[PDB]
Amino acid sequence: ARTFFVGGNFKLNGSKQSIKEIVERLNTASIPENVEVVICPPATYLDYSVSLVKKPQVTVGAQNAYLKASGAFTGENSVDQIKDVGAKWVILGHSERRSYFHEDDKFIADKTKFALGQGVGVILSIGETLEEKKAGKTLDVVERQLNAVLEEVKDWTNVVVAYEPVWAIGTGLAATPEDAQDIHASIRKFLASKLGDKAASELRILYGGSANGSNAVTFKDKADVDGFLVGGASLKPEFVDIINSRN
Amino acid sequence: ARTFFVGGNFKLNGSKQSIKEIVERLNTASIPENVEVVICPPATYLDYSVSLVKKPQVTVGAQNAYLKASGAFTGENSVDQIKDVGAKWVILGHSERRSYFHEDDKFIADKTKFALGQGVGVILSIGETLEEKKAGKTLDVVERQLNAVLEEVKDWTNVVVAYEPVWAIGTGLAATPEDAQDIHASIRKFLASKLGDKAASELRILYGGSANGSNAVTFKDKADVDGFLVGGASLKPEFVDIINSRN
Ligand code: NA
Repeated sequence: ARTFFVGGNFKLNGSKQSIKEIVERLNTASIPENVEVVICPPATYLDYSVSLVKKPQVTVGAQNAYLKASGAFTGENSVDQIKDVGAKWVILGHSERRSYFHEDDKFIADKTKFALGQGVGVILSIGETLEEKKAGKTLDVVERQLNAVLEEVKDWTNVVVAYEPVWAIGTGLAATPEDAQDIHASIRKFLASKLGDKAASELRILYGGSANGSNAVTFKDKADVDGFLVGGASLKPEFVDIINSRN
Repeated sequence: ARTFFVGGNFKLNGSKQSIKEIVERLNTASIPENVEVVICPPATYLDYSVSLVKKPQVTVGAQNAYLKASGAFTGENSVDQIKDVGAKWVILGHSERRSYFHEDDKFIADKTKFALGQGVGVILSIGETLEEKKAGKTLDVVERQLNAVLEEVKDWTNVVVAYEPVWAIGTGLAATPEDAQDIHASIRKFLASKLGDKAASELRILYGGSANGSNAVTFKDKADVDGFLVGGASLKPEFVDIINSRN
């Protein structure tokens, strides 16, 4: 069975004190043995975050990295420096980077191949805009973004896909569980045609976009929804309730 | 007179072991009483670097930051998070960001205004390419880049300017101290016309080309060269010789 996966994207938020609060809560509150939790703080706090974790269910991820490990790339993060301080994952292709930071499908693909090759897992984000959805192109869009990665990446063992409707980000407007389920099923079937049935059956496809403590349990029986990429709620006590939503 | 300023841009290079050797070496080194040294490691190592610093003349800086302090900006660094960990500076407008990551002139200006308003110093990078130099565009380029910042910020008390002869990178040209002095003098004179004579006479203008332990001394008597923004030599023992180059 696909292990339930809950990622926490802090985005540009946090401090040493607030993150110490977040990690101590995870360390001391009841969470399942049967869960894979990955908290993704700002790069400034990756080292400190890893240093605080006291549950094996919880590891730390970066929110972005470059497609080279070293060199004259002032301002970038490196998967090697992520590993050096003990983190194990990176988010690649978040809509905020695709939209505001010029990261096209191929850049995301090249970064994904590179990260995986350096032994870092990838939380790969995909998702359609409200105009694209209204146009009926949700599947065409996520297939396109996935196709770019499929071009470069043959082995998805250490990839987790985060499907995030762009209009669902920061607006409080979550996809319905039925809709996310139908979409995840479609995505899984498309990936089966490329990666094969077994790989598609093992790949976690997460839902992201206004996921929170109240609505996480509404997704509990959606078979193709394997977890969440949590945004704002990952900074809050209810992140624990999301983690336990399939308890 | 203007205080000698030496910044060390690590770029995408470093590990916790490098950081320890580099900072402990600075801690016990004999350097001038009044030099101002800023080491700028990957964001991943900002926290750890500040924790190891004991030299009063040494502070820690980031290599880039966004133009807001918090929010839904996955993958970015924040000046408030830089401050939280005890760092004090940020490099903005490095040629590697202007080129590879499409950071436009106003983007740099908006970041500069924002960082200074948050109480973080700015190492403001400017510089023209080989193509621009060969077209006689050197001052048009730097004045454009500086004008964009001046549109947003006129109090440059907490700014140092780093001139990068991008035209000397890999091109088979070398920028000489004489070249540095001439361009710096022109830059200072332009900025006097915008900021006033007193501000311009206090502003540090750093040579941000290839400087090392061997050649840093050849800039020692150039009146308008007030220090360095050093690249690869930041990670090496000779970073100390650069700091001591005007003894
Ligand atoms: Na997210």
